[PDB]
Amino acid sequence: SKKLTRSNGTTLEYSQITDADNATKAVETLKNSIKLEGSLVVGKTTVEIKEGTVTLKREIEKDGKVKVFLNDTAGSNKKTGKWEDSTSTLTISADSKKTKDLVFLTDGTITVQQYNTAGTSLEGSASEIKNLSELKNALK
Repeated sequence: SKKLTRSNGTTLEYSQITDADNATKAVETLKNSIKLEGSLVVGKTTVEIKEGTVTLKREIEKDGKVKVFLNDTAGSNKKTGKWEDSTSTLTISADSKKTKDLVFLTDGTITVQQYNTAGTSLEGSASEIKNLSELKNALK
């Protein structure tokens, strides 16, 4: 096994390794005990959490550092994501309207902030996601 503890205290753990460009098990633990699970294949680490038909995918190292993807297998009211590297922000949309931003802070926490009804501008304040259950709710 191989365990990496980041400066900010968050960790990445690889297990059941085969050649160390590929590992069958990979666990990332961010602040507030938000854990995502996945694997390492072809030197890229993919970690994820599922909620219903939605999958939040977090990919690490790909000549681009970190990429966050959203995948939704539902037909109607499908969520899609747009990742902004320079701001570490995942914008989630339901059909043609933006609905919220998820910001992954350098300190390892995650905030959520909603868009207005038109899906064009942010409103209110950003609030910290306190655990996995709250992250999953933001995917509903």
